[PDB]
Amino acid sequence: NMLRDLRDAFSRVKTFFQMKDQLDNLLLKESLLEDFKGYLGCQALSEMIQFYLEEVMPQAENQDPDIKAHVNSLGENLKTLRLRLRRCHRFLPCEKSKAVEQVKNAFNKLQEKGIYKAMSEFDIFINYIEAYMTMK
Amino acid sequence: DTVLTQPPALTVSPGEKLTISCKASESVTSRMHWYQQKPGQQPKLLIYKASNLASGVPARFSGSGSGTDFTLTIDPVEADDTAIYFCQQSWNGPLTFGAGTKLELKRADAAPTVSIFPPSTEQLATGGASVVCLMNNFYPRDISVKWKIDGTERRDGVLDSVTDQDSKDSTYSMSSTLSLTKADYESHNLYTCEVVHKTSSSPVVKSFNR
Amino acid sequence: QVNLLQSGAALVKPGASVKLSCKASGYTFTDFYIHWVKQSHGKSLEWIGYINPNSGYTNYNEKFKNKATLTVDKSTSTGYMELSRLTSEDSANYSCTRGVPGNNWFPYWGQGTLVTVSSAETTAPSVYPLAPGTALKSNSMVTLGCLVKGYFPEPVTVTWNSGALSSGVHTFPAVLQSGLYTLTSSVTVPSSTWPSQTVTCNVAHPASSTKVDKKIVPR
Repeated sequence: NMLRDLRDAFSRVKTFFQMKDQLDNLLLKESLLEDFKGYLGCQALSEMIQFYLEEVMPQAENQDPDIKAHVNSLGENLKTLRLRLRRCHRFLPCEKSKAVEQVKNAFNKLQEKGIYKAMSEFDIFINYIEAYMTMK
Repeated sequence: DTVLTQPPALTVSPGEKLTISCKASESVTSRMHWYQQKPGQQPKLLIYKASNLASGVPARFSGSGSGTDFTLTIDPVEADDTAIYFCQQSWNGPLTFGAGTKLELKRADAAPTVSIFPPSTEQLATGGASVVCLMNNFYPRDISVKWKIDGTERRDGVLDSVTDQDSKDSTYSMSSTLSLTKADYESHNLYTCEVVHKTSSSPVVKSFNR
Repeated sequence: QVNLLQSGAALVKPGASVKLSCKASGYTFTDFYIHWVKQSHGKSLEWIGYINPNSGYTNYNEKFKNKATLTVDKSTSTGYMELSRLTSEDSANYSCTRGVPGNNWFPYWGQGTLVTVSSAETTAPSVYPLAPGTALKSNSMVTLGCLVKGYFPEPVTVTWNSGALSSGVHTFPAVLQSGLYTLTSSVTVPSSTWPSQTVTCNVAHPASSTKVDKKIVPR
């Protein structure tokens, strides 16, 4: 898989964004994975990649000068994974998602704690992406 | 939402150490910031992420804390630090600010310079009359004024306003305007402005005769 | 060289909408977020929300979601905020600020835009002199002034001798009565210098485009 590269890059930022004794309120819920696997799955996934690339990661990079390059590295890897599909097979037949909107609104309400929460759940994100592809 | 609680007002003298507390209703980890807003100006960032000094800000300013308890410290404080200080958090949405802490600079007591002014002929030719009484450069802030017309107190038609503490001499000034019709004004003779301030045991009196 | 230039003060009627702008310069516009803040007279600061110029993505304070709409014009480095269904509660000073993405704190602010929500039309002020009734020999200093009466809306600006005289000046906060504002401004000078040396207040009420001078002379 080309996900190993993405998972490698994420292992490098995992520790930084991981947070303690929080009542583990999951941001990337089952509904999102359900959306990824449904009729508008392609659109939900493309929107989530866009959201991470344009709204999450650039904010994540500014949390600490020492984590910046590694966040940017993860971003490049995500952009690559994108192109890989975005310009090839049936993995992105599309050019909305209730679940995704819910994620953005929850993220917004969490503000900066939201940046850390979204980054720490990136492994869950890759898993949902994997779940998506393992279904085509 | 995260509520930030900071004291409404504090008084301190130049040269001393001043600390302002800000308490959040829930943890904001290290994301507490401070602003200084002087009268007539937009807020200026002083401290970010609890203890980092914003560029251009003097080293007399520092901050500390994490979680729910934070403190802004100005050491030594000086006369032009009179302003309102705000704490603000960014860890939780929405971003929220404390209600502001107004900082007063203590100085030696200073008596008001009192001046009374009759209505202008320009205004009179208009049917209206405003009498003005000024109490300039005093300290402490508490002060009161009483208008007397031919010895009778006039409580109606009076509006006052006080300036913000001066950044240089740390005093306040107050203006009191007595509004009355031209007819009213021309039916009396002695106009008096009486001022009560801790700098004098008896009232300061200024008058004119129409 | 970072600068946020806001559009002009606005007197608007209840129920209408108004669109404010914030023109950015001195930095790469798409590298930073534009935030909007509200400060009502009385001074409490409230955050309205932000917009990421690169994508248009927004984050609104729930309290302003039905009141404000943020937009950007990447091509002109300009951010906008439209306030709708205006009420007197929306009268305030609105400011745009620049934020590093992910660092929601504000080192740079626009100059602010004052929004006044009212059915009333502008009224220019009448300017009256404040000069001593009598007994001008008992003091080394003399205090003179100007009464700026009956204007709307705020603000007015007062200077002395075209700005050349700033020492000893006190311009007091305006007071509101029956829908009109009134304020006084005084200046204190050595009594041996007046009236030989002139003392004139210069009053400007931008909303009515009025500029007036009132030379203070002995009664």
